[PDB]
Amino acid sequence: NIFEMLRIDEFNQDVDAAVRGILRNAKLKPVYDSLDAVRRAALINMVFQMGETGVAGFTNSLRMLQQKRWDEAAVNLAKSRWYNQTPNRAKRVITTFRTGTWDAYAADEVWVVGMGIVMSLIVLAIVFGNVLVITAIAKFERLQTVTNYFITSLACADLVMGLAVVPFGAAHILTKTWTFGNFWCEFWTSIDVLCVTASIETLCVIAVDRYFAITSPFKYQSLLTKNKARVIILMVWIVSGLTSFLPIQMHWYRATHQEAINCYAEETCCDFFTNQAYAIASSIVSFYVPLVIMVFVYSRVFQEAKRQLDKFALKEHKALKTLGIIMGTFTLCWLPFFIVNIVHVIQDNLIRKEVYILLNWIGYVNSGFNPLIYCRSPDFRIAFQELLCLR
Amino acid sequence: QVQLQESGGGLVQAGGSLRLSCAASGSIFSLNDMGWYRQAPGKLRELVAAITSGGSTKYADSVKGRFTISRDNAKNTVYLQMNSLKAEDTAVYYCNAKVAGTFSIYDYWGQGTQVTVSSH
Ligand SMILES: CC(C)CCC[C@@H](C)[C@H]1CC[C@H]2[C@@H]3CC=C4C[C@@H](O)CC[C@]4(C)[C@H]3CC[C@]12C
Ligand SMILES: CC(C)NC[C@H](O)COc1cccc2[nH]c3ccccc3c12
Repeated sequence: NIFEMLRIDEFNQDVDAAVRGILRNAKLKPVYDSLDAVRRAALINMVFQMGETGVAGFTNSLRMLQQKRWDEAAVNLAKSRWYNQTPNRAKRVITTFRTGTWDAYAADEVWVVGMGIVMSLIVLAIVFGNVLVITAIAKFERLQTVTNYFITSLACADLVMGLAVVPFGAAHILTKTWTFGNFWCEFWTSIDVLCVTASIETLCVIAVDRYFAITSPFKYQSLLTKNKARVIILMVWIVSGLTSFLPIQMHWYRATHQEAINCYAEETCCDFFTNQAYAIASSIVSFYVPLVIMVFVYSRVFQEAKRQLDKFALKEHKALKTLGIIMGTFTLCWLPFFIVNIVHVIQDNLIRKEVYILLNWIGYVNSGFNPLIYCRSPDFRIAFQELLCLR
Repeated sequence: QVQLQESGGGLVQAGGSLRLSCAASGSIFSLNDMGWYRQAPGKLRELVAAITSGGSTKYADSVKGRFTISRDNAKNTVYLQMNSLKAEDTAVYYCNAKVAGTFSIYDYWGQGTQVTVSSH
């Protein structure tokens, strides 16, 4: 049938016409009558792509296929303008001729399925992990601390990632294209920048909050009230939202080269082409600036914890270490991505696109690590056990 | 390293009045929720009055309208006005301090003052 074979590359009337064109041709009928049912469909794939006359141009290639010399015809089909025009399309056709199997199309199909299950588990781990953190604090009255309010704000940021960013960013790789329009493409990117910016800014608030707490008689009591804590959280999303949506919605990120304009007008293209000014400025504002002050402030918190230091003291000192892992994990998962943004813009085509996507997804997985780190604190660990295990 | 010290207890005739106070020292106090608990002879401890950080006061049905809880953040002391004392109010009153930490709220208690009501 080879209907799915052409469906995997980039309708019934064109297939029947190409089959009739091969039988009427006097240079394709002797070759078509000497190939197995698998290789016959690969021959029609070239006629439907190139043409009836273009396929007949390969006089040396069809002669090797007629002599059943697959290994010699594999190197002969790699020396043409068709093999250099589309390297991904030709390599699957040559492999189909050489092996006589669908291994070139099956391996590319199993990879989508196999990687699709993995990315679905990431979404499930992020959502289920963060919804557990939200529920544990919102239910138990003993976990109603100012830091947990910021943890709720941080878990909400990671929750939207696994509900609006990661799922739509996963279908963009599996389908190799974008099937949501340009309206949601500029919105999906806006949410992406927002949650990451709101995360590093929320962690920055925690570090400052823990410094005011450690300079207090209780050494661990936040000086903020319950109402003031919600005000800070509200102002964090307002500030981060202004440094995320406004640069995107007002089209301050757009590039100038023709490849970007053609991708902006294309509904099926959602590549985040940024200019040399926005890529550095936004990374500095939305990541680098809050990162430096977060490390600097929280390092002095650790310095005051060792300078002032019972059984209760170790429990709350480990809580500061728990927040130090949250800031450390968030750093060691987004820093390589934002380093590339500086590298990719300064020198074009120095970082591969696959590497850029990979490091971007390392930060996506970071949105599911925080609930597992909260299990270090027995206060969060028990609250999870009461909700899930004990029930 | 917080400290809770009650005061104002003692002996009082039935129907009289007493004013309990609890000095808190070791935290901010203005941000922590206070409360008063009492321990009757041969009975479990019972929450009778509790005031939040904002000022929301909660009382028990057995002491509703007769007791009145309040606090003074300038002196870091939570007060408990006890009016129309009955024989059932004869208990050891404890001062509770819910100081919030990093991830959880820690409950701290005072030594406890004893209030005895004689029905003579
Ligand atoms: C942006 C869309 C597509 C993602 C879904 C939005 C979700 C993640 C956000 C929107 C508003 C958020 C809620 C805002 C306020 C609170 C109050 C808090 O005491 C419990 C969490 C809760 C209830 C948040 C849960 C997560 C929430 C419902
Ligand atoms: C596929 C794309 C949409 N992935 C975006 C990243 O997850 C987050 O990117 C950022 C988050 C916060 C600030 C940012 N500044 C940038 C500058 C260039 C590229 C990304 C960012 C960026």
